[PDB]
Amino acid sequence: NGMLYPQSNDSRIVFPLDGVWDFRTAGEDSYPAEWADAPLPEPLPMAVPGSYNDQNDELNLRAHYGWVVYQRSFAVPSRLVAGQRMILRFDAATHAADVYLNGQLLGSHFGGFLPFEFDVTSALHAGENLLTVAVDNRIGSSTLPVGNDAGTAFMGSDNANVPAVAEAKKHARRQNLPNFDFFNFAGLNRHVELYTTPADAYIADIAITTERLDHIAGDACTAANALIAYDVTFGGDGRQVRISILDGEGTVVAGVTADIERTAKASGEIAIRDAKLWNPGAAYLYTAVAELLPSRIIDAYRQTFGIRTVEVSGTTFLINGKPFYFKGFGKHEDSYFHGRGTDDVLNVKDVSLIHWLHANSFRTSHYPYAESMYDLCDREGIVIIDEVPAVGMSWLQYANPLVAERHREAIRGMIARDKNHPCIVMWSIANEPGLDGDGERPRQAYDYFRPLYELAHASDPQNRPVTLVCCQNDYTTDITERTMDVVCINRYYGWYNLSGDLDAACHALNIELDFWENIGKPVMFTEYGADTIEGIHGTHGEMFSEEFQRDYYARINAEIDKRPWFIGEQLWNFADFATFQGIIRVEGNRKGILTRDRQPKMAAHWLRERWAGIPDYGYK
Amino acid sequence: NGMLYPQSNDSRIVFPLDGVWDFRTAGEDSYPAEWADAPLPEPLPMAVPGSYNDQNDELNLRAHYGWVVYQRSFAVPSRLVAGQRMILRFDAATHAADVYLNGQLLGSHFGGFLPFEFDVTSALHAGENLLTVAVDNRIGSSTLPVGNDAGTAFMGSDNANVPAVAEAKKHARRQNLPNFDFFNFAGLNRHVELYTTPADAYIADIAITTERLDHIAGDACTAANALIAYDVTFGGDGRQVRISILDGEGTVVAGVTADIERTAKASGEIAIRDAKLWNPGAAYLYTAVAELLPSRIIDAYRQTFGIRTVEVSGTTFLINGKPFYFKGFGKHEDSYFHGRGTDDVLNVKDVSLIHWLHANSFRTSHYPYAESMYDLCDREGIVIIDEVPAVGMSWLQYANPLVAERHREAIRGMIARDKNHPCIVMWSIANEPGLDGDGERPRQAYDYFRPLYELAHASDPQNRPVTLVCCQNDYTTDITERTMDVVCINRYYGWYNLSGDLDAACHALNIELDFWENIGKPVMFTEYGADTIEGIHGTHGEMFSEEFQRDYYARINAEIDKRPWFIGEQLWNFADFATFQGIIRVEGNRKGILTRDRQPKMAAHWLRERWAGIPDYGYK
Ligand SMILES: O=C(O)[C@H]1CNC[C@@H](O)[C@@H]1O
Ligand SMILES: O=C(O)[C@H]1CNC[C@@H](O)[C@@H]1O
Repeated sequence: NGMLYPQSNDSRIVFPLDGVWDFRTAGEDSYPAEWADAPLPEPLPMAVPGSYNDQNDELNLRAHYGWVVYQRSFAVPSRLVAGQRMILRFDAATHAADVYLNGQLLGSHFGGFLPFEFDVTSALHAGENLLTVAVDNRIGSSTLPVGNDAGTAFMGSDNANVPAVAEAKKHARRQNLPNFDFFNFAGLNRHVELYTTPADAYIADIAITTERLDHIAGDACTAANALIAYDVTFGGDGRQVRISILDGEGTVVAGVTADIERTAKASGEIAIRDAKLWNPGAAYLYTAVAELLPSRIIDAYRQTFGIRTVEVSGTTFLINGKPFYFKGFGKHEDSYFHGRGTDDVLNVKDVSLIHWLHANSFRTSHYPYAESMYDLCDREGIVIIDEVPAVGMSWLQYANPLVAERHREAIRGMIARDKNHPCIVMWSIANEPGLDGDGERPRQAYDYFRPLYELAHASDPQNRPVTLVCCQNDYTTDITERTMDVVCINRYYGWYNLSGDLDAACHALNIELDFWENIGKPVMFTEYGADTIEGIHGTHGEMFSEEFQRDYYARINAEIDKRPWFIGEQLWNFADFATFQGIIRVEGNRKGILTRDRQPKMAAHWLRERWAGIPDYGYK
Repeated sequence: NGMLYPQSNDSRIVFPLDGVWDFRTAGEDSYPAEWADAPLPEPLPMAVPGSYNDQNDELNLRAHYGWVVYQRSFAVPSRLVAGQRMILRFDAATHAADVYLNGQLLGSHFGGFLPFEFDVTSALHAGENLLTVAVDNRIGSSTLPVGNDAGTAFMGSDNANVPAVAEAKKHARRQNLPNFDFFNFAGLNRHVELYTTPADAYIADIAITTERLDHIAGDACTAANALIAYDVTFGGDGRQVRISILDGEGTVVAGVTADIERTAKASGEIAIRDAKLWNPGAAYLYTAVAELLPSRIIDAYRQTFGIRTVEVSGTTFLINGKPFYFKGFGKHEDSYFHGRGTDDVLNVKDVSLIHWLHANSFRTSHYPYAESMYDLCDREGIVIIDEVPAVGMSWLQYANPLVAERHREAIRGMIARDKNHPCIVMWSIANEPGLDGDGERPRQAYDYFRPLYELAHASDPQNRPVTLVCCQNDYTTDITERTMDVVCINRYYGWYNLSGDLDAACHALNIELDFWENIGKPVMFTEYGADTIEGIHGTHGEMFSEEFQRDYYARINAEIDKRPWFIGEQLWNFADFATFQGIIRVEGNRKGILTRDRQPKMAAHWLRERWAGIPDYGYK
C-alpha cells in the first residue's frame, strides 16, 4: 500500500531514468511483442517525462488511438545493486501500461495519474538492461476518466438525424471521445526511476497525523502542545525503529524508539511542545526521520509533515480552529509542449502566480497532480483540494463493477500517496457526475457515491473532509451533493445559461443561494467563469471579451459576499488549457484568468485587487 | 475668403455629388488632359468621399506615386440653375487638384485639408455635365505636410553605408516618403457638392464673436448680459440685412436690421440678456439668421454659434472666466476602408467615446478635420485645438518662401473656415517643427514662426490663444515654444528614451517640469504614450503590453498632478491609426488607448476612471 517517494540517503539511492527515450506508435488494440525483446526498429525520440502527443509534428499524435511503445537502455554499477532490493517506479503512465525488462513481463497497471512500481531485483542484470514500456491511451465507458464509446466528445456538436452523418459515423477512424473537457494527453507523463532499499528489512510506508492541538495561539502560529501520531509499516523477512522529529532548522525536538510488531508495524504518539503550526500563507514543516535499528542504521526515510488541524463545524471550515475562506481556482497540469507532462519550472512559476494573485488554494482538477507540486505547496503555504480522475461519470458507470473498482483504487491510491501533506485539506471523490433527475436516478447516484465517501474517510488517517464537485444541475432533485462535508458547486449562470445577462445571472444565483442557505453546510464555488480571448475588448463587454470576464466576477462575487455560510471562491480556471477540438473550444478552454502562457487577463488584475483585501482567516 | 458650408433654404439649394465615381490612375508627373473631354476609358469604381488607397485590392494604391483622375456625370433641372449663381465646392482634395467641367479647366488648388470652390455658372450646361478631377498625392520638401525628397520616411530604418543600398536607392520606384508619422492617404477625402446662391446679391461670409460677458453665473451656465458682434460680407453687383438670433428652441430672442456699406459689409453688436453660455460638458448653441432684404427675402444663411469667452491669464486657461483643465488626446481622421475619408457614423461614435472616457477635448492632429466634426463638437460640448498641416518642418523649409506662403495659406484658410465654432479654443500653427540646436538655428526657427503666430492672432476675430506643438527636444536651446500663449509639449520619456524605466522617466520629466515652472506659462501635454498591442499582457508589464501602457499613464499623471501650472493632459493617441510601413510600426501606430476598431485597451479603462474624477473647471 505504501508508495513513499524515492529517496537517497546513507541506506538508499535513486537512479533516475528520465531523458530522451526511443519510441514507436503501435496499433489500436495491440503492439508487437518482439518490441520488448530487442531494440525498437526505426525509433523516434521521445522525452520523458512528457505527454507524447505534442512532441512530434511529423505525425499527428493528437489523433492517435491505442498503444505506443517506449524503450531505453540503462546500466548501473554492480557494486550498488549488490545485496539491495531494486524497485522500478513509474510516477505516472497515462492511462495503462505493460512494462518489460530484458524481455520479461514485469506487470501492468491501469490508472493514468498515480504511481506504480515493480521489484526488479531478479530481472536486472549487469551491463546494459533493456526497458520497454507499452502505454495505452484508450478511454471509454469503463475507464476513469470516462470516454464515450460513440457519438461525440463532451460538449461537441452533432447533426445526428442526418442519414449521411449516421452512416459516416459507422466507418470513421476510431478516436478517443473524452466525456471530460480536457485533452486526453497520454504517455509517460511523470518521472521514471530505479531505486534501492535494504532487502532484509525496510521501511515501506509512513503516516503522520496531527491528532490534537492544545491551546492554539491567537494568530495560529503555535500551539501550547501538539499531539502527533506516527504509523510506520515495514517490509522484508525484537526489532525497533527510532523516530526523530526535526523542526524547520533541522533541530531534533522529539524522539522515541518504538517496537516493531507483526504487516510489521510500529505506531505511537509524540507530544510536541510549543509546536509551530502550518497555515495557509505561513507554512511551517517538520521532518519525521524513521531509522530502522539493528550504532549503525539499517534503513532510513525522512518524511516531511506539517502540524495543523482541519475541521468542518457548522457552516465554517476551520484550519487550526480559525474560519478559513478559500481564494483560488481549479488548475490543470497543462502546458504547450509538455501536454500533461510534469514540469517543475512551471510548477514553481505557477506557485509564484498564486502568490501574486493573493490566492491561497486550488483544486487538482480533475486528477491527482505530480507529487512535486504538493511538496511545493507544503513549503509555500497553499491549500489543496485533492481530486481523483472520476470525471465524466453517469448512471452507465454506476452499474459497472469494473468502474466501481477503479474508482475505489483511485481513492485509496490518491490518499495513500498524499496523506502526509499538510497542504491537503479536503478530498474530492468526483467531478460533475450525474446526480439529479427523476425516478430512481438520484437514489442510484447516492447509493453509488455514499460508500466512496465512507472509503475516503476510512482511508485518510487525518480524517479530512470529503466532498464531491457538483455540476450545474437541478439542485432540488440531487440528493447526494447536500450530504457531503462541504458543498462544492460548479455554476455558470450568465455563461451557459442566461447568456450575457449578468442581472438575470445574479438573480438566478441568488435563488439557488437561498436554497443552500437552509442546508446548514459550508458551501463554496469550485468553478465559475467565462471563456475570454485576450485582446478582445469592448466598452460594454460581451461574451469572450476581457471586460465581460472581469464584470462576470465582479457581479457574482458581490452576491456571494452577502452569504456568511459561503466559505470559498475557486473559479474556473487558473489558465487556458487544451481540449478536444470542437465548436465551443477556441484553441482549447479559454476560461483561464491567465493565458496558456500564464499572462494575466483584465480579470486577473481585478481578482488580484479583490483577493489582496480578503484575509485567509476571519473574512466571514 | 468666406467658406460658409453650403446650405439649403428658400433662397439656396445644395446638390451633393458624392457616390460612386469613375477613376483611373495616371502618371508620376502627368495625366492625360484629354481625359476631361470624354468619359474615362476602362474606369475603376471609386466611392467619394474617401481616400482611394484602400478601395481596390487588385491594385496596390497605397504604393501609388503621382496623379489619379476622378470623373462623374450629373444633370440638374434647368429650373434649378435659372438665374442663380452656381458654385462647385470641394470640401477636400488631398493634396492638389486640377478641376475640369465639360472640358473647361476651372482651376487648381494646393492644400489637401481645406475646402475650395469654383463659380461654374457659365461652364454648366443643360443635360449631362462631365466633371473631371485630377488629384496629385505627391509630397516633398516644399509641401505641407512635408515629404522627404530622398532617404527614408519618418523613423524609417536604413543601412546607408552599405554600397549596394546606396546604389539600389538610385533606381528604386519613386514613392512618397512622409516626414510625418501617418499614412499619406490621398484622393477626394471629403464631400463634393454643387450649390446655388442668388446672383445679384448674396451672403458671402459671416463672423460671430463673443465680445463681453457681464455677471457670469457661479456655475457658468449663464451671464446676465452677453455682448455679441456680427460681421456679414456680401457678394454681387441703401440695402439692409436682417439678423435674427434664435435660441436653443428656435425662439427668436433678438433681432436687428443693419445697413450694408461698401466690398459690401454689414456689422454691429447685439446684447443678449440672461444668455446661455457654451461650456465644455454643457453645450448651448444659438443660430444667427442673416436675411438679405429687398415681404420677400432675397438671400438667407443660418450660422450656428455659441456664447463663450476664452482667455489665458497667467498660468490659467479661462473659459467663461473659469480655470479649465484639458482631458483628452490627439486624434486622426483614420479608419479601415475610408482611410482619411470623412465618415460621420465614425465621428458620431468617436464623440460618444469621448464622453464614455470622460474626456473633454482633443486636437486636430495634424491637419484641419472635416467641417461636420466641429459641428458635432459644438453640439456635444467638446473643446478643440485646431491645427494646420505644418508637420514635418525643419530649417530646410524655413528658408523656402513657397513653404511660408503655403503655411500662411493654411493658417488663413483654417481660421476663415472655422472661426465661428465655439468648441475651438486655441489654434496650433505647427506640430513638431525643428526649434532647438546651436548657432543660428533657434533664432531662424523663431523668425519663421513669430510672424505666423501674429498671423493667427490677426486672422481670428475672437482672438483665441495660439500655440505651437513642440516635439521632444533640447528645451534649453529652443527659444520659440516658450513664447506661445500656451506651451504644448509632446514628451515620450520612458518610451523613446529611458525605455521601459518609469522611475527614470518620471525623474527626467520632473527635471524638465522644473524648467517650465520658471518660464511661467500655462503648460499642457499634447502628446505622451506607448505603443500597445491589445492582448499582450504581463504581470510586470513591458513595452507593448497593455499593462505597461496603463502604468505609463499612472506614473506620468501622478507627476503632473503636483504642478498647479500644468493645465491639461492630451495623450497620444485616441486610437491606433495607419502609417507608412516601417520597423517601428506594427500595422501602423499603436499608441491608441483604443484599437483602430475603437475598442478600449486596459489604459482606456484606467483613464476613464481617472477622468471621471477630474472636473472641467477648478481642478487646479
Ligand atoms: O465547461 C467548462 O468550462 C468546465 C465545466 N466544468 C468541468 C470543467 O472540466 C469544464 O472545463
Ligand atoms: O511617435 C509618435 O507616436 C508620435 C510623435 N509625435 C508626432 C506624432 O504624429 C507621432 O505619431
